[PDB]
Amino acid sequence: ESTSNSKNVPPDLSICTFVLEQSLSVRALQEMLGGGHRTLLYGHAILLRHSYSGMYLCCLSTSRSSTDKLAF
Amino acid sequence: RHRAVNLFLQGYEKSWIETEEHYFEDKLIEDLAKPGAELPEEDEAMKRVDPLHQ
Amino acid sequence: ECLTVPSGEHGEEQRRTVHYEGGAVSVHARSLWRLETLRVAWSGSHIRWGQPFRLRHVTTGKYLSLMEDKNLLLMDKEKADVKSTAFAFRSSKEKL
Amino acid sequence: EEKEMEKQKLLYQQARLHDRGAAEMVLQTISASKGETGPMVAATLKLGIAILNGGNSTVQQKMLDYLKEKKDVGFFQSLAGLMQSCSVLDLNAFERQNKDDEFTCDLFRFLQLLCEGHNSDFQNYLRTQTGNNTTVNIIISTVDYLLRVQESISDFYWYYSGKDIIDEQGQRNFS
Amino acid sequence: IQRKAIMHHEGHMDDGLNLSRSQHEESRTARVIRSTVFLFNRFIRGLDALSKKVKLPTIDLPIESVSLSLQDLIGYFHPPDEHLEHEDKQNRLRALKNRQNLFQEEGMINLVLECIDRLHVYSSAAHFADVAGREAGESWKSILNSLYELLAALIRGNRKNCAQFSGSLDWLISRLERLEASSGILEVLHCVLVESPEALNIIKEGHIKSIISLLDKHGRNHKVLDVLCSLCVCHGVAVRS
Amino acid sequence: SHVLWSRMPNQFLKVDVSRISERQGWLVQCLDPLQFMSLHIPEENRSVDILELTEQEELLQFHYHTLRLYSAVCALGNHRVAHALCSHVDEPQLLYAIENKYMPGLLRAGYYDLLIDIHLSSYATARLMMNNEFIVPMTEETKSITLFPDENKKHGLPGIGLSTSLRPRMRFSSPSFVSISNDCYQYSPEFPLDILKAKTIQMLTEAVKEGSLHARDPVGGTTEFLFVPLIKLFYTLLIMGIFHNEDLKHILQLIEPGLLQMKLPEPVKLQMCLLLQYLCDCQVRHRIEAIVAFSDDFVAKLQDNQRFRYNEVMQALNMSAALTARK
Amino acid sequence: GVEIETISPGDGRTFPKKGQTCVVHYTGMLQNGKKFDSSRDRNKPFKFRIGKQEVIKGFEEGAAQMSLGQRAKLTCTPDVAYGATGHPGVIPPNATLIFDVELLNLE
Amino acid sequence: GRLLSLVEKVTYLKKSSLQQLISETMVRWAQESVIEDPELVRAMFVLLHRQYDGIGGLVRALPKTYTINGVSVEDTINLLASLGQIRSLLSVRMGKEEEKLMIRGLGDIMNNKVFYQHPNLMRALGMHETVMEVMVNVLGGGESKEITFPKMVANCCRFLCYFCRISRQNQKAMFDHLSYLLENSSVGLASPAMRGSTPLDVAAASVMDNNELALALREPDLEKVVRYLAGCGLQSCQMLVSKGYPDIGWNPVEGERYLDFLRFAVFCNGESVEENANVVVRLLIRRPECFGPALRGEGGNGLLAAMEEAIKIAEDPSRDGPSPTSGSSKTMGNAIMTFYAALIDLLGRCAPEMHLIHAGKGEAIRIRSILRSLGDLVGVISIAFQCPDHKAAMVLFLDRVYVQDFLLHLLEVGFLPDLRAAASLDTAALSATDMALALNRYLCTAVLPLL
Repeated sequence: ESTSNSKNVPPDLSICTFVLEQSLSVRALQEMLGGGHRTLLYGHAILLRHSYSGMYLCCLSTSRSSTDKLAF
Repeated sequence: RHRAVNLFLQGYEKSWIETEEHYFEDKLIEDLAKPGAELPEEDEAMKRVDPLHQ
Repeated sequence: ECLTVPSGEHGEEQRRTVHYEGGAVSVHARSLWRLETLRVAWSGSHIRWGQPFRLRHVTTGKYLSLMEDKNLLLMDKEKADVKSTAFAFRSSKEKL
Repeated sequence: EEKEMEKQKLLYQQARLHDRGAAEMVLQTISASKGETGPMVAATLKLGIAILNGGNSTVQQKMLDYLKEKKDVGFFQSLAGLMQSCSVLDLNAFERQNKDDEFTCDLFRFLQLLCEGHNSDFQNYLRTQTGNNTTVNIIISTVDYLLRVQESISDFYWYYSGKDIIDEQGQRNFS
Repeated sequence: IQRKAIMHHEGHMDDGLNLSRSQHEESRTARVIRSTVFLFNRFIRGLDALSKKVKLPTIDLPIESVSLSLQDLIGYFHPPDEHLEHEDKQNRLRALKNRQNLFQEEGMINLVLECIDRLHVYSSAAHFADVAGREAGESWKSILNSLYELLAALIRGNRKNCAQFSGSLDWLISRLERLEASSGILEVLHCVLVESPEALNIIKEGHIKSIISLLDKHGRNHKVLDVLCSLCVCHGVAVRS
Repeated sequence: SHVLWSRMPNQFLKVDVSRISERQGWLVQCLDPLQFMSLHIPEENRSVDILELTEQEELLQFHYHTLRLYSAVCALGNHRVAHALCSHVDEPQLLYAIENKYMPGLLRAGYYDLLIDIHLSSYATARLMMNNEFIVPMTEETKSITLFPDENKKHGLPGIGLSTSLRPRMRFSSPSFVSISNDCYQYSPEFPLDILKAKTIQMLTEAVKEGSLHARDPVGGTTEFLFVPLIKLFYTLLIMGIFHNEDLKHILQLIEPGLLQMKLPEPVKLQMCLLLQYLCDCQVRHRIEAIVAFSDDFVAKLQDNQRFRYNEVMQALNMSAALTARK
Repeated sequence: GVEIETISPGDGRTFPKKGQTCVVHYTGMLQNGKKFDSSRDRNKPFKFRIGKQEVIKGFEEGAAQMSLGQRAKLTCTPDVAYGATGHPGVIPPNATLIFDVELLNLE
Repeated sequence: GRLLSLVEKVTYLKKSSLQQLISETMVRWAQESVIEDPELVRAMFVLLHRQYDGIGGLVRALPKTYTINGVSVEDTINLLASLGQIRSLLSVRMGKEEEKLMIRGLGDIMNNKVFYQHPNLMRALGMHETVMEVMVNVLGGGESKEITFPKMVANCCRFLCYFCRISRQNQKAMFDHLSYLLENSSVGLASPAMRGSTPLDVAAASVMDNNELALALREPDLEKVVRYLAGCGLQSCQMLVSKGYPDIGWNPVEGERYLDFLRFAVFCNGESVEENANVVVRLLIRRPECFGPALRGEGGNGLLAAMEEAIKIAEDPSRDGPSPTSGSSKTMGNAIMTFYAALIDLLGRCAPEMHLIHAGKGEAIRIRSILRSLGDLVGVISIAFQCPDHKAAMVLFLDRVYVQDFLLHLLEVGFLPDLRAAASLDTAALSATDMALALNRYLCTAVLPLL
C-alpha cells in the first residue's frame, strides 16, 4: 500500500496493521511432546498477527510464487 | 347444585384450609431434593450432581 | 439520527447521496464510518480536538468529500485529497 | 443463643442454594427480562432477597465475580428499565375510583442488600461498570424515581390540603 | 425522517453530534462489513459482469480466489458444532444471527441474495465448458446450496424475516424450475411456518407435481420430513389453511 | 445405475409351515395358517419380505420416510385422506406389524404411529382439550359418587369409579364412503378395538419379561423401539376411556407392587410421566365430583334455612332473590 | 358391463329384490392385481339395498345377476365406476375393476 | 359438621399411596443419573410439585366447572361439539373451507338455548379468547383482509356483550381485549361495508352502557381515535373513491363511526361524563380537522355553508356531485351531512346544562364557552328546517348548551315537522309511511322544549 502518495490518494492502514502476540529466543522450543508486556530484542523469535483478521503470519509451507523462479 | 357454593369453597380454601398444614412442604422437599444418595465409585461419599443442581 | 446512505438497489452513483434515519438503521451496516487519519505513526492515538482526517464509508468503500457547490458527495481513493477529504471536529460552535 | 442459632440455620438454608448456582440464575433471569415488569421477575427478586437477607458476603462476591466475568450489560439495562416501568400514586385514577408496590420495595431491597456491610466493590460497580463497553448509573436511576414519588405525593397532599379530614383509602394510598 | 444535510456556513446552532462506537461485541460488526461485504460485492460484481460474454482477464475473474472466498464465507456462517457447551453455542448463534441480519439491512432481500441469484446465469455447466478458459460451471453446487442455506437459516435467524424467498415467491419458483438444491428449500419451509406461513400460501399444484416428477428420480432425501411433511404440517404446530 | 447383484445373501425364514404327510393314500394336511408381508410399490417395486430389509439400509429409509408422510397428511384432523389411506395400509398389516417381534424398529414405530394418526388423533386430541373444564350435570347418579367407597378412608383406585361428566362422544364410518367426515372418527372405518385392547396388554406383559433379563435381543434393535410405541398406543387408548376396571386392575398390577422399579432409558420415562399425569387428573375429577355431590344436599338444606326465617327484598314480595341472587 | 363369472355357485334361484340388504363379504381388486379394498379382514360384511343408489351400479347389477350362496368374479368398467375423474387418492382415472363377491343373505 | 368433616376428608392430602410412589420415584430417577432431554426434567418436577400442591389443582379447576340439570344435557353436548370443532380450527387458522365450518359453528352456538338460561358458561370455556384468536389469525397485518367474512364480530357484539343482561361481567373481558384492539386497532367493515371498521363495534359494545368501564378508560385509548379522525381530513372527488374508485360508485364514509364510538365513550345511560369529555374536547381542539368544502381559517368548521353546498350535490344528482340523480334515505351527501350531525351529537353529549349538578361554576364554563365559540349555534335554527335525523343532533346542542324571544324566533320546534307529522298519518302511496318513525320520533326531541 503506497503511502508516499498520501496527498494524491489516501492509503489503508486497517489492512496494513500488525500485532505482536509473542516474542521468544530460539532456545524456547518445545514441540508439545504469558509474561505480560515483555520488551523486544534483536535476535528474538517473533510472532506477528494481522489486527482485524486473526491470520497469524507464521512459518507455513508456501511453495507457490515463481516470479524470481526461486523464492517463497 | 348452584355454582355459588363452588365460589364459596374457592375463597374458603385460601383462608380456612390453605396454611402450613401443607405449606410446611417447602423445607422438607428441599431437604429431600438435596442429598443425592449414590455410590458411583468416584464421589466423596455422594452427590454426583444432586437434583436441585439439575 | 445517524449519517445514513440509501440502500444498494441503485448502485452506480445514487449511493453517493445522503439521508438520515433514526430508526433501525442505527444498528446496521450502512450507518458506519472510519477515521482514516493522515498521520501514519500514532494513527491509533487518543484523538483530541483539532486533528484532520478523511472519512470512509465501510460498505461501499468510498471516502467523503465536499464539492465546489457546497454539497457532500463521496469520493474514491483516486479522487480524494487533503483539500476536499479533510475534516475535523469542533468542541464549541465558535470558529477560532 | 436463640438468635445466633437462627442466623446459622439461615446460613445453612442459603448455602443449600448458593452452592448450586442460584445467584447466577437470578442475575440471568433479570438480564433476560429487558425492562418488562412481570411476576416471573418478581419471584426472582423475592428469591434474591431471601438468599441475601443479612449481608451475605459469599453471594455478593459470587454475583460480582459472575458479572465481571461475563460482562453482561443486560442486567443493568434491565434494572434501569425496571425503575422507569415502576409506578406512582396516579391521583386521577383515585379521583375516578371515589365513585404495583410490593415489587418496588422488593426491587430496591434487592439493590440495597448488595451494598450491605459497606461492600465498597458493589457500591462502585453500580456507578461505572469500568470493565465493560457500556455503563449505567443505577444511583441516579433511583434518585429519579425518588423525584417521581415526591411529585406524586406532594400532589396527593395538595388535593387533601384544603379539606378537613382523610378517608381510609387516601391514608392507605399514603402509607 | 430524511433530514438531508448540507454544510452550511453556520446553520443551526442546535445540531449536536453524539457518538456511538462499535463496542467490544460489535468488533464483529466492524469486521464483517470490511472483510465479507464490500470485498464480496466487488468480487461478485467482477464475476457477474464477466459472465456476460466479456474478455476474461481484463477484470476480476480470479477463480483461484472466488472459490476460496465463498469457502471462507461458508466457514463464517458455519453452525456452532452441537457438541459444544451451552453458553458458547448460544453466543455463537447470537453472532451468527447478527452477521446474518447485518447482511440483511445491507440488502439480502435486494442485493446480496439477489447477487447470488444474479450469479446464477447458467445455461449449462457443459456448454459453457468450452467458452471461457477451461472452467465456468464447476462449483455451482457450493454457492447454490450453501449460501441459500445461509439465507434460509437467516430467515430462521431473527423470527420475523420471511422476506425474500417467501416474499419473492417468484424467486422461489426460480429454484423450482431447476431442481438441483432440494436441501435449502426445506430450510425455508420449516422455518417459515413457525414464524408465519408466507411461502406456502401461493405454491400450488404446478409446483408439487414437478416435485413429484423429481421424486421418481430419488430415494427419499432423508430429511423428507422437512420438505414434504412441512409442506403439509409444520411438525405439530400448523396453520390449518 | 444399479447392477442386478448376483450375490444376494439375506433373510431366509424362521417358521415355514407345520405340514404332515400321513399314509393310507399318502394323506397330507395342515391346519395352521400363516402369512407374511410383501413389498411392491407403483414407483419402485421390490418383491421381498418386510423382514428382508433389516440387512439393507436404502429401502428402510425410504419406507420409514414414507410412513412419516402417511402420518403427516392424516394429521390434526383429516378424514378423507384417512379413508384413502385405509386401502393401502388395511387393518391386518397393522395388527401383524405390532404383533411381530423380528421387525426393524424404524418400521415398528412408523406403523404404530400410522395406526395412531388415522385412528387415535382426533377423539383423543379433542377430549384432551376438553379435559380441563370439569362440567357436570346433576342426576341421582352424581350423589352416590363420594370421595371414598368405604368408611376406612382407604386410598381408592383412580380409574375405577363412576365419572358422570359431559365428555364428548365417539362415532364411526366405513371406508367405502358416504358422509366421510360428518361425525365419524372412532377409526376412519371402524377398527376392532377390543382385540387391540387385549393385544396391547399381552405385548406389555411379554415385554416386561423381555426387558427384565437384560437380553441382547429386544424386539426391534434396542429397548426404546420395544417400549416407546407400545406405551404411546397404551396411553392413547387410556385417555379415550375404553378400559374397564378389570383391565385397569391388571394395569396397576403391572407397575404398583415391576416396571417403574426397572432400569429404563429417558424417552420411556417421558411417557410414564404422561400416564401418571392422566391418573392424577382422573383423581382430581373424582374429587370435584364428590364436591358437587356434597353441594347438592348442602345448598338444598341451606336455602331451607332462609325459608325457615322468611326474610324478603323489594316490592315483589317473596321473590326468588332471597334464596341465591343479588340483582 | 358386469361380465359376471361364477366360482362356486349354490342354488342359482334366490335372486335379490327391492328393499333387500345384500349381506356381502366382498374382496375388491384392481387390474394388475393391485388390491384396493376388502371386507374379509375387517370381519364386517357389507350391507346395501337395491335401487337406493347407495353403491355404484356395478355392485347392484352384479347382485341382480346373482343368486344366493354364489361366489363370483365380477368385472366392472369405468362407465359404471368412478370414470375419468376417479376416486381421489385411491383410484386413478379410467380404471377397470375386479371383485371376488360372495353373497350370503338378504334382509 | 358436615362441611367440616368434608374438608377434613378432602384436605387429608387424600387419595397417599400414589403420592408416596411418585414423589420417591422421581427423585430416584434424578438421583441415579445426570439426565439430559430437559423436556423430561421439566415434567418430573412438574409432577413433584403437583403431588404436594394438590390444592393447586383445585384452585384452577373450580373456576372452570359448572353444574346443570338433567334436562340440559343434549343442547349443551351439541354446543361442546361445535366448540371443539372450532378449537380444532383455532391456532391452526383461517382457511377457505374452514371458513364455512367456523360460520356454521358460530351459527349453531348463537341459535342455542343454554346461556339464555345459564349465567356463566361461555366465559369459563374461553370462547371469547378463542374467537379473538381466530380474528387475529385472520388479520395478522394490514393491506389485505384476505378472508373478508368476520362474522366473529357479529357473535361478540350482537350476542356476547348483550347476553350480559344476565351477568354484565361478560363485557369486562372484552374491555380487557380493548387492550388487544389498542395494538389491533383495525379498519374493515363486514356490513354494508364501505370503510366503517366493524371491530370498532366490539369496543362500542364493550362500553355501551356502563359507568364503571367508561370511567376505566384512559386518554391514549382515545388519542389514536382522534388521530384517525385527523387522518380523515381529505377531499371528495369521485362517486366512491375508496382508495381509487375501481368500478362501483355509491358512497364513502370514514369518520362517522369513530364519533359514533365516542358517543358511547362519553355518554352513559343518562347524564354524560366529564372525565372523558374534557380530554376529548381538549384533544379535538388541537386538531379540529373537520375540513368542509370552503370556509375561513379551517376548511369548513361551519355547518350551514357546507350543508347547503352538499345539498346541491345530493338533491338533483346522486351521492356524487356528477352522477345521474339517484339518492334518498342514503344513510357525497352522507359523510358530509351525517359527519357533522354525528360531530354535533358528540359535542352536545359532551357538555352539561345551566342549573345542572354544575350550574356553570365548576370549570365547565370553559368548555361551555369553547362550545359556544363554534354564532353558528344561534344560526342552526335555519338548519333545523333545512334526513330528519340530522337535525335532532343540533337540537341536542341547543338543549344541552342553551330568553323566550329565542324560542319565538322559531315559534315551535318547527312548523314543517309539525305539519308533515300532522299530515303523514294518512295512508298514501308516496310521501307517506317512510316517515312512520322519521318524523314521529320528533316528539322525543321536541317535548323537552316543554320548558
